Amino acid sequence: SHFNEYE
Amino acid sequence: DIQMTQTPSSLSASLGDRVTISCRASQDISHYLNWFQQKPDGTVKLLIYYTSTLHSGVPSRFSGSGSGTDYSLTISNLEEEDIAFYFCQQGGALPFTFGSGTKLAIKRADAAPTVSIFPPSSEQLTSGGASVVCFLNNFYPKDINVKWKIDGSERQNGVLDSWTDQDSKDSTYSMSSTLTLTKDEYERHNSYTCEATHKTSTSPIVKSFNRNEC
Amino acid sequence: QVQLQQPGAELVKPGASVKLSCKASGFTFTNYWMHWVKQRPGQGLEWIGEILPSNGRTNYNEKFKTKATLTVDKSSNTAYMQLSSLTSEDSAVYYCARSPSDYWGQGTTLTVSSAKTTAPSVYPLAPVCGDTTGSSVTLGCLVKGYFPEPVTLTWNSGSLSSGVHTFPAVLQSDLYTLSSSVTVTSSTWPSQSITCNVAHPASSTKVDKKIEP
Ligand SMILES: [Cl-]
Ligand code: NI
Repeated sequence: SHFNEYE
Repeated sequence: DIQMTQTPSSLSASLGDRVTISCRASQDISHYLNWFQQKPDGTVKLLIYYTSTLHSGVPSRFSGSGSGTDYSLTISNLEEEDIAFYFCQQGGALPFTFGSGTKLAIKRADAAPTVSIFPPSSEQLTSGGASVVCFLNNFYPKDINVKWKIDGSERQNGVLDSWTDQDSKDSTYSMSSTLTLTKDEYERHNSYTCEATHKTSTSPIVKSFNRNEC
Repeated sequence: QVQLQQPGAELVKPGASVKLSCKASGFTFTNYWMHWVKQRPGQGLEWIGEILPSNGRTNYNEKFKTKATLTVDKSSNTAYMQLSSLTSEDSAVYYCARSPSDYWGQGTTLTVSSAKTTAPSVYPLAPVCGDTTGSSVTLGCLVKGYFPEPVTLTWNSGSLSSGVHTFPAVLQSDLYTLSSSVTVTSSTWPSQSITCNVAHPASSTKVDKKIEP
């Protein structure tokens, strides 16, 4: 849900 | 900072209705738009992430759409459990930021407030204090204005007001207004008036009493 | 079972510091970002920042850089946020949360005040004398000058619910005040006894006030 984590 | 502008700030609808809420970002957020739902007990849940992906267990009546800078959350057929506070969050760039929120409410038929005024108790008076309280109960819609008068003169200092959230069962709102004075000032005047102005009537609902008269 | 456990409330003095805790369970938080968010009554939610437990990296909202310090205790799977130099502007509900597969704690209500524990004065509110002609009558109860929250208010020991409105407390001075109204058919009162029951746990008080004509 955020650009800096894997979703 | 990517600033989020959310609209509308409040929305009253009928159960079964389609409702749509928007969030506009300041600059491109590359689809990282999340929608959160908060209940009156403080509970917060993620509903949709990355613009349109439903989170675990979220019912299919919820959908999200948008791109670049313009995003929307749509509830197909509003259910009672959907009455809550909704807010967006951009996760496209640091720092993360939120929209200012949309409070949903159930629309109901208009209702005039029931107004009651209460003189200070003898127990308060014995302590040197004098609070006059006015209850404005079970009205709709939510906006209302209360004016206090002492011997026919408008009074603003010393007034505290409180408002309930929308009632769970009947969809009305209620409000309490308290004028707190010293006993000394209370005993110098005779007439105390609470006046309520609401959409249901062009003339104020006026309640009052005289300190001598019992 | 994917829970974030936070304490319900904290009370601290201005100038002091506080350490909010967020205990994770049902998952190991190592590779989840742990965020902190501030919510106040008429303001939009604010993001404070986030910490990644695996390597301790933090990303802060610069507005909170000198106010908040995020840390983690990996051995208890707990995230913390220390707030310093507290002012009344720091009074708010603070949430922790994880991401991705987001899940939020229930929030900690932080109150920053110098007020001392104080028991409420409870006063019965009877209708204006003269004669009320309605089929119903409204009575009330005014609870003034207490600290901290909360107070529990019931009518006839909880047997009278229905027709009851209890308003949210508001902060007159450094103390709280609330009120409650009860509406009953006119034939029930004053022939049947109606009393307001107020408890304030922090000052261990319990008071009953009968509404008398
Ligand atoms: Cl990062
Ligand atoms: Ni005067």
